[PDB]
Amino acid sequence: SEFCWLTGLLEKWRFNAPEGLERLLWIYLLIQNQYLTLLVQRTMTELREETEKSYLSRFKHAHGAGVYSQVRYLEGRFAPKSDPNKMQKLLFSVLRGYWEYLSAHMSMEWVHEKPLTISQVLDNLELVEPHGKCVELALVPHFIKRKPKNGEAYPHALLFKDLKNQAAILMDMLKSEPRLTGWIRGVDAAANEMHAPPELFCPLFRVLAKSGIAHFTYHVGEDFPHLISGIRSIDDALRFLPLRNGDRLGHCTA
Amino acid sequence: KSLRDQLVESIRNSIARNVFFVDGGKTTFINSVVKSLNVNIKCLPTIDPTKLPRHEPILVTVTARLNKMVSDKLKGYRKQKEQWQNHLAQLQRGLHLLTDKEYKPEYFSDALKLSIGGQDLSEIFEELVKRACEILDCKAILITFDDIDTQFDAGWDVLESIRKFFNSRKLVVVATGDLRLYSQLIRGKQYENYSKTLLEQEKESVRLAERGYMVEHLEQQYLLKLFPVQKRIQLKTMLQLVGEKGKAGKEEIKVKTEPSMQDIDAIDVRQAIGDAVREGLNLREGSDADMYVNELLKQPVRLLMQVLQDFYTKKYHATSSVPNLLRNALYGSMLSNIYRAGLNYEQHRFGMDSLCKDIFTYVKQDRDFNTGFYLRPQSESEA
Ligand SMILES: [Zn+2]
Repeated sequence: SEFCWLTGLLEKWRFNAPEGLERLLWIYLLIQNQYLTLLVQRTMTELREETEKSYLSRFKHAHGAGVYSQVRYLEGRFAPKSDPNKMQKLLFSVLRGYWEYLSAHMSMEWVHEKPLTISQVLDNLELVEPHGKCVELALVPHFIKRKPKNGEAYPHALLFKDLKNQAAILMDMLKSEPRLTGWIRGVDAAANEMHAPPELFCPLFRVLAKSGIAHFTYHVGEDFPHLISGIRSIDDALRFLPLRNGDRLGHCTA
Repeated sequence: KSLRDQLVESIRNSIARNVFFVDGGKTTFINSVVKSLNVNIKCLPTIDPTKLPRHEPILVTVTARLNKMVSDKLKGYRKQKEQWQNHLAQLQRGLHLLTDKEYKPEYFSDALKLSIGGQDLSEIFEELVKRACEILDCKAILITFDDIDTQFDAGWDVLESIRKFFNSRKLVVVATGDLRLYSQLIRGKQYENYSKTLLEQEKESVRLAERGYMVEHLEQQYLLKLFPVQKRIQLKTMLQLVGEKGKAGKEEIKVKTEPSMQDIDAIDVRQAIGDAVREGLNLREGSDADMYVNELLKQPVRLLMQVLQDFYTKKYHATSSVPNLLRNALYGSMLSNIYRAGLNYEQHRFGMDSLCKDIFTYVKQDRDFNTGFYLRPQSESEA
């Protein structure tokens, strides 16, 4: 819509423009710019992304303008929610978006043409096969590390409370529907590093692995007090996290 | 015994509502019955409704026992398994209908998925039983439910489980208890259907009356359908199982009185009772003592067995007074009976003082006033 509108406006102003409207256009464009800069340099708005519209958009962009998907393998990273209900809502949104994306390109017996539950969605999806025409999704929950609080039994105790909560939620969905494991492939711990050192997560990663989480990821080396500090972070992550062959770390800028 | 056998025959010629009922011990008889069936019908572990958390549906309980039976008959020796989980998941998903205190709209489109139209949990259950008997190669399933004397309220719930889910020809119900409580509970929540303002406003004899007539008629008619009389069981009582005054005695019972009791010292049952009374009653062997013991052979088997098991137990203990060893037994037998009688409770205040006042209280409560001091167990109340 904006594309068409600005196109028409510019066409009408091909030779000249009313200065008042034109001042309106500077101000509009500028406001856009600074708001955008603020945003990039940076919750409810993200929650508004919890419809099968944003993810379908993501998928259509990932696919090129052609019949074959421009990308092959996509990683779908999502923030875990402390509510089982919010968790499942997000998951169903993502899955339905992916199914609709694939449907928009392939014709086949979809069992549930209008699925409504994650179970139905997986029922649709399992009939899909890796030809490569469309994108192949892999999903990963974020772990956000917050600065430790003033008073607690041990460092990052409360943050660990929250993270175990999210993890219990996740493993219990895994139990209820084991089929998702073909889709929730790995878990990643992101966010500013100094707020928590990695070891806080090794038991978390271990229990998740036993839950059935293949793959693990953890941001490192990105930001740090001293380059030596970043290097130490990275190596300790190596020697502590339950990372197997082929796992992937992240930035490691140190 | 014989009763359970006729019952076995009756349910057997039923697969050829579908709910047998047993009036009334009760649990022992039902357990024996289930053992009897071990014409292929598969039994369920007995359902003790009173022994269930306040939040379960009879249907979920049934589904759980069915799950175990199907799965283990399945681990014995596939796609039947695979087919079963489909029904299981359908049940899980449609399960909310019962629990939900409100309708969530999302359940609507849920009901819009796919043979009657909707998400009938009862039909889902019927395909469930279809699969179950198809896999177990049995003609039907018996659902065996315990009396709800300890909680007569949960029973209602089993009643609706029956009505809404068990209107199938491959399932048969075995209920147990006293239909009087059934009547009350069904009535009680019949009354609960009215509008509070309605009765709050129409508190006059006339309208009270016709609504009572309506509720009572509906209770009667609904009990008719739920417990059709033909398949109800009256059951034989202990005294009915024992000669009234010796001119009877199909299947002598005989009880153990001494630890040795090598099956030849069994002092009848009627005779043991008569000895216990007469000697503890210093009662002679006349007609009233007989009829006294007849009004003893009524008492529920648990009470009588305890009262006649503590009798000879303590007699043997003391022998390595009959009236006091027996009095202590009667005390335990009727304590809450005596307790609600409002009579002397402490045992340190027996004397003969309290006895006269307590006899006065008994005679006044029995009205009588003519032969009350006879203390005849002739009153209408078993208390
Ligand atoms: Zn990053």
